[PDB]
Amino acid sequence: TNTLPHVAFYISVNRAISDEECTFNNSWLWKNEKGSRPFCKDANISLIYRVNLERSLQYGIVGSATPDAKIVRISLDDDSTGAGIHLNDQLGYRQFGASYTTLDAYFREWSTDAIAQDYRFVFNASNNKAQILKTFPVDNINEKFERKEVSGFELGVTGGVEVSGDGPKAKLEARASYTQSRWLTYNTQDYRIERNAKNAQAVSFTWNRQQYATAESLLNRSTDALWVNTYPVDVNRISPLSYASFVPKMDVIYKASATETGSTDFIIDSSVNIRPIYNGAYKHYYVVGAHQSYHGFEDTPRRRITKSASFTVDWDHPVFTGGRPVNLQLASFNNRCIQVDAQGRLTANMCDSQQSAQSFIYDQLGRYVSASNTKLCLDGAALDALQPCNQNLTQRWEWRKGTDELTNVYSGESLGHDKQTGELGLYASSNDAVSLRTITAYTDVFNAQESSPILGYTQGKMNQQRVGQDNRLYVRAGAAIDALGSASDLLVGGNGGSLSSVDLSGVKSITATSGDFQYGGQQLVALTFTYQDGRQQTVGSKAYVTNAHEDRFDLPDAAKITQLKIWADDWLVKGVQFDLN
Amino acid sequence: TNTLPHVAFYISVNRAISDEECTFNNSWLWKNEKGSRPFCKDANISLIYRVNLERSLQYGIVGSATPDAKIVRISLDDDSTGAGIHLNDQLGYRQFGASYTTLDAYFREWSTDAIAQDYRFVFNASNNKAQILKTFPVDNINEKFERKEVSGFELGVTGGVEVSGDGPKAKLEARASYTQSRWLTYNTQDYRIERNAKNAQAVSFTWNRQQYATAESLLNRSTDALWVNTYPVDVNRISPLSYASFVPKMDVIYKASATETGSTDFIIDSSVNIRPIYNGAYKHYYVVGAHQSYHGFEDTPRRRITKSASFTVDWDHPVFTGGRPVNLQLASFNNRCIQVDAQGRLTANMCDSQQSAQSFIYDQLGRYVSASNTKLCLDGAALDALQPCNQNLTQRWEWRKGTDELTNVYSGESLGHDKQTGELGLYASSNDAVSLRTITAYTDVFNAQESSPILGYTQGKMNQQRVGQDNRLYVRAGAAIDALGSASDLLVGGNGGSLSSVDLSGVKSITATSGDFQYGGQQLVALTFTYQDGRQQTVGSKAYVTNAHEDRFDLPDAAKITQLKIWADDWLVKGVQFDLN
Amino acid sequence: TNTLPHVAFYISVNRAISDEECTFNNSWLWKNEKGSRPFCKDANISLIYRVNLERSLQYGIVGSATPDAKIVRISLDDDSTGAGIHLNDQLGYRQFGASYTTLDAYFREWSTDAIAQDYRFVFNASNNKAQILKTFPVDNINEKFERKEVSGFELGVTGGVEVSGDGPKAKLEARASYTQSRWLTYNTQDYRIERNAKNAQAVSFTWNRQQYATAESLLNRSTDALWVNTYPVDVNRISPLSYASFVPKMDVIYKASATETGSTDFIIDSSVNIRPIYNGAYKHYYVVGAHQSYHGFEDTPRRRITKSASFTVDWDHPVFTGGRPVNLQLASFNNRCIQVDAQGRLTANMCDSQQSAQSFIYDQLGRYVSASNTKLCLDGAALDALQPCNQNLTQRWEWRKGTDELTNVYSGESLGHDKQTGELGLYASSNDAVSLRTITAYTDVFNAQESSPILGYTQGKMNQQRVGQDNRLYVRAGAAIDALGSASDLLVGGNGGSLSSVDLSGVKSITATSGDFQYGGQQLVALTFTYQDGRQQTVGSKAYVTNAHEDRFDLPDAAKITQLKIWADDWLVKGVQFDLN
Repeated sequence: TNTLPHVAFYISVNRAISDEECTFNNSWLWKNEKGSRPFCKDANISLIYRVNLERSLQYGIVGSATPDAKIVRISLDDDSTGAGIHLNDQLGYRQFGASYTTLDAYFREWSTDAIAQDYRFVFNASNNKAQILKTFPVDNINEKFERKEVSGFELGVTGGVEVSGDGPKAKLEARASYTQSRWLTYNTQDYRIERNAKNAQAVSFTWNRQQYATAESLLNRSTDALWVNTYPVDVNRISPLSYASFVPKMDVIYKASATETGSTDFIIDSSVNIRPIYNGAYKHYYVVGAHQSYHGFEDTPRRRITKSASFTVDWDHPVFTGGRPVNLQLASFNNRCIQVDAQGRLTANMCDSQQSAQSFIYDQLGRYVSASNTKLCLDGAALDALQPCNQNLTQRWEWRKGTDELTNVYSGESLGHDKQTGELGLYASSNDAVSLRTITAYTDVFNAQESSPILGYTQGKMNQQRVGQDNRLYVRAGAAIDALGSASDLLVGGNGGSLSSVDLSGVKSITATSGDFQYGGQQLVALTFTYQDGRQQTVGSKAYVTNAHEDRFDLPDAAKITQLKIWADDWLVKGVQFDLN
Repeated sequence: TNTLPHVAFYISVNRAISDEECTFNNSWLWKNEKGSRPFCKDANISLIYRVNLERSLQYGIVGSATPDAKIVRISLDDDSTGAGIHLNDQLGYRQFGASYTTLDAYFREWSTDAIAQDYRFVFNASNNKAQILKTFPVDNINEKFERKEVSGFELGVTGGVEVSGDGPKAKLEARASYTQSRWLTYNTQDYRIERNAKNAQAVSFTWNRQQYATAESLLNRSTDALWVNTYPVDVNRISPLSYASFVPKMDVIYKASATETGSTDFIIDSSVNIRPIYNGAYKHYYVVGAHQSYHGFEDTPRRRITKSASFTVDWDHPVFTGGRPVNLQLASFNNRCIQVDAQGRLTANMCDSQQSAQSFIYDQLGRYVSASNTKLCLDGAALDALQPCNQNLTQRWEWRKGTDELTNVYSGESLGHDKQTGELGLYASSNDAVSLRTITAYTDVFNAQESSPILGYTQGKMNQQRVGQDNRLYVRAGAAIDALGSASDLLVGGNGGSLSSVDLSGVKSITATSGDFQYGGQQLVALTFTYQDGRQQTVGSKAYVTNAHEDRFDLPDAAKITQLKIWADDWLVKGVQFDLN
Repeated sequence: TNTLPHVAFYISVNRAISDEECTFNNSWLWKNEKGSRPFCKDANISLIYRVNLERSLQYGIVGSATPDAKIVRISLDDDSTGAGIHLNDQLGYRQFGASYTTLDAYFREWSTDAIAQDYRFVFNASNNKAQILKTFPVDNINEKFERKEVSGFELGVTGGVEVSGDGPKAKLEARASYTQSRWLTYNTQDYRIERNAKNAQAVSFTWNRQQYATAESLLNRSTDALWVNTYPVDVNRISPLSYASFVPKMDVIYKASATETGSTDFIIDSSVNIRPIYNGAYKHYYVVGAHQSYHGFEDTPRRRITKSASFTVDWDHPVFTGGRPVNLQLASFNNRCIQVDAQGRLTANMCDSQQSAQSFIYDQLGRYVSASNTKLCLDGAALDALQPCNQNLTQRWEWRKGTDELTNVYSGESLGHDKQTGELGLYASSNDAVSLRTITAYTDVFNAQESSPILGYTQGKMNQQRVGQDNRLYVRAGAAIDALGSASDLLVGGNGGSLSSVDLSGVKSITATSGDFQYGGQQLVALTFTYQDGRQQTVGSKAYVTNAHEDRFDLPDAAKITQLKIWADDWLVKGVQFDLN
């Protein structure tokens, strides 16, 4: 309670990966002939980010070497990571041959169970109120190299003596060599952490395969006699980090200005790039003889499975004052505290320790500054409302040691309240209608509001709309969701759908279906609303999509949907987020 | 007593391994001809895990950078590991030859005493109330590699002079070489710790052989003349870590939400993968000559012996308040404390320092919050029962310095109790019927309930059932245990056997028999109940099972079995835990 | 006096090794022809273990992250090791030749003074009340390896010009090489520390030769012309660690449950595996020429000399309360303290600061808890005996600041005692018969009882028996000791002896003789009792044993033998320990 306060919370990022999603052709050489299979067993993403919100300084601290700012920290580190990312328990392979006859072409293929070509994590601020301040790792590696430069020479002589029937021979010989080599030594990793600094609002970290990144590099045989039929891949070079378990560690820190206002959304795209491995053998025919040579095919298919989450930051949140607020409780009542409305008017309400509107920062001057609006202070000149903060002595308060009386610095009079109405005033002493007893305690204004699931994909331009007075969601749906909006003229997305309307009041849960759209790309194809009464309602179709995923959102008891966040291009909607309260 | 409280206990995991369990064919080449033996002497598993339960914060702490959460820690570390895992004191071998005559085939074999192909530890949460937060090791190794790239050239000249009878000769010669090599350097271990992140509830660590993982790799001879008969294995490459002693170290940490409720089971599967080693020699016949070449057989048999344990966490347990509770003792009596029932009604009972229902957390406001139910507080407005916690001044209490009187912040009156009934009230002063003397002390609500043994295996789905006051265990059983349950109509498991029934009153011991089932796989096959009266009773058959193991549960004097946990698939029962709770 | 208490003592392990014990054949090739000698000078074992006993927590500490447990620590470390193990001051050799004529066989041999093939330390709990919690070293080394993979090529051309009488010649030549190598790098030690985790009660550490473990590996010559006669061993590879001085360092830590009771014995077997070294030369005869080739013989004899010690832990010992006890001294008397008997009855005895029965732990409640029996407390409701501990206010005491008066929390009255009888009571004030003066001081209940020596060998199953009312040791002896016991029907051991009986009262010393039994294995062959009066008595024979050792036990003045510890198989006794008081 003397230290800097934080808002702190975890964001669980869980995403099971379907067998379909994990499925590819058994063959590259003979794509269509040899069929297909799942290339991973029970692939899954389970991460836990930790978020911190704080001011860069404690309230009222002056002349620090640390610039005043609003800070947002997102991290996976030693203290919190989650289970990790999994594709397989072990790696197997299947073999295939050409159905036809072969003189000089590819004749065998091995497709190996899939591994992660990369794991990737993308961080995005929704607007420019926030900029990236620093990250960990801080940057890409500036690699060091070791060069060797060698050179030398050799001088030799050889004396010879041959004796034979033909006669005696004798040789004296002399040599001189000059040698010169160049060495270069350097390091690589299984996975290299590649940082991408797109701009002030966006950065991404990709753990990308480096050593052994290609199918080619997994080969431990180059050539063979054609009677040889065996797996030419050293599966040992494929590390458990590539399929069994991967855990990222990174820190991203955004900053907003000391006076920033409004809100920003922060979006985290966690993903694995699933990559099956294809190698082939090639029958060589040259007249004299024939052999078999092994190869890796690199331009084979890959699939990126992504799970996204987002959280919202209100730059006006009490935590960004860097102060630790308290309340002022009118103690003639069992349960009444000073509370301030939007215009600053003061009333006496039942105390609620999480109500920012009952919270004040007691600053170095002895002012009681509203934690919800730091422009306003308790001013004894005018106790009907908070007044703009200034140097008025009437805005400064001191507690009478050993009592419950709060005195005003200017007049020395005490803060009193009406025993029945709780109306505030300054008094020299108590009387039958007024109590001088004020009680104060620290309040818990730092609790974090939970975040709605993103349903679908965070692709395309993102839009945001307040939910209308009529309390309805507007929809153009057909084979997929064409567009959404808060009113019929404010539709974000495409044009193609039949226009519909869904009632947002009484929704107990929403279930989105999305995936690879038959007609093109990745889209949000269906929403299903379930109400408190039990009735359901659906828009769009579950039938024009493969690699489908289902996102479910169970609304907390009696919460109302108030904001829409919609990801869409010009044709179709790609995802949506229904914000509460 | 100013610090965060923990629940802390050890879980002993002991499992003797039978000679049968340790037994394999003396030969791979000639499986059936050459017989079989135990491949290890007195193999055993003896580990000791340490468990900690705690809240992430202390009670009532606000604005910490640490997210509020419920924490479960499981570890084997520097401070506690247990004896370890043992297979043998030393490694020997036996030799075998083909009984038939041999021109071109395998003719000799050496089977070497078994080693641990891997040691493995699996952690599972029974439901999704808990997720993995972090582990140690945190992940698989992202291996670094050192590449060297070298290239050079050599320039040479040689001057020659030969003199012979035939005549004088002379040579001037010139050379030019160009060389180029590539180096790759990297590390391996005897055992590599492989992490498997199955999903948010499950993770596993496997110490897996890496260098020298194959029978092939143990070979220190490649070829020989056929008159050579000797062990082609360098037994030195087999480390004591592979048979004599192995001790894992790892940490697994689960988290539940700050408001999570109910219970979760945590299941730990410790295991060693016993692997005998087979190598063979091959007589080669080519017309010109003949030699012997050595080989390793890798697809030979292995057997995994497993010992499981589990513990239960009630998320409602006082430890997860992060508070240190005290009691309120009505001091006119020698031994009477305020106690709260399930509805919050207050009575005066004999003090029990381990009774959560007599424990309160005295918080920063001066409220006495029930440690068993933190939604309720001592409220002077209504001292017949605890009231929902709020900001009432009547819920705040201050001790009168240097006395035993507890005062109520609102009225200033003192907490008094009736000298005969212990009924609570607020009083300005004592009188002949009411005492104002209240005493308080910290209480020990952090003791850990001990956990029932898993009898059998923890495969399949796990069901939970209470045992009625009829204390009867219902049982369908054939050649194995088909199903179990606390009622005839509530059996869990398959449909197979003859219905039966067991008295659970006065059981001194329960002795499970499990193993490799004759009809197939691994199953629980028998249960022997032994009563204090001396009698025995059995269900299932000890006669349809190979590789048998007996799990024994010795019960406290006059304990009552209160719950059953049953692991079983659709066909049979795999295991059962008898909670004495 | 605010910290955790320990019991702490050293255990001296000294064992002189006899010339006989150190003696082997001068030759392996010609065992019987060439005689025998001592292969070490003044070999000796002198170690000092340090033992610590403690609770894992201090008394009454609650909610620690450390599990409550009883701890036993055995260690040889930086702070205590003893002199060490010694076999020789330097290493010499003797040479030997075949007495016969030799064309193609071994003809020379060198036997080198002996070295320690290994040093070994075995720790054993006598029962399962104690389990191994952790050790140092914690485990066997998981060795790291460095692999290099290299490959390259060379391209060359050579221009030639020869001029001779015969004519001018000229050559243009072209080359292409391809190279490929594999490197493996790793570490070894002179001695490797090999850990053997037999089970939860037993672990052992063996310092085992690794590099240079074989006679073969000591050879610095492979072949020679037969005129060469010299030592083919590089004696430099044999380290002083192998004969001159060896000092082990290890830590073994056992744990028992927080409520464990009774006793456990801890047995430490320190040993050196004495190994003479034999190498031989082999005359080779092939028609054309002849040479000499050198060899190491590995299956030569070794002898393990062992010295065992044991100590006993009573889990009921005050140290395991984790508290620091004090006494309550009735101060009207010059020397009288409250003392408690087995049933809890209180009497007033002459104070003895080492008497656990006069010791109390003054706990956080203000209870005086008996240190000898923590179930009982001083209770003012009934001062004739300690009462079962509970929350009674009458079990809580507070000292009146600045006086010698102890008051009872419940009534406020003071603890008084009768000036003549020391009978306790509660009083409002003193009077002519009762004193209120009580004095208290910390007591020394942590002294360690010394341990009796082990006679013979700690081999076979260990048995324990209370000595009978008749006070006699029963014996079946013949060529060796066949069996021992506390009564004629309670004989532990074999059958073969003539049954005898020895009086155990008035024994001043016992002298065991043991060694390599002529008929088989290692046995206890003779016991000799010497009495206070001077008379002697013997059982068994000193005449059927070689490599005999004599263990002597001089009993402290007027101590009575009360327990027997007997190591024996089914045939014969291997060792015995006579426990005192």
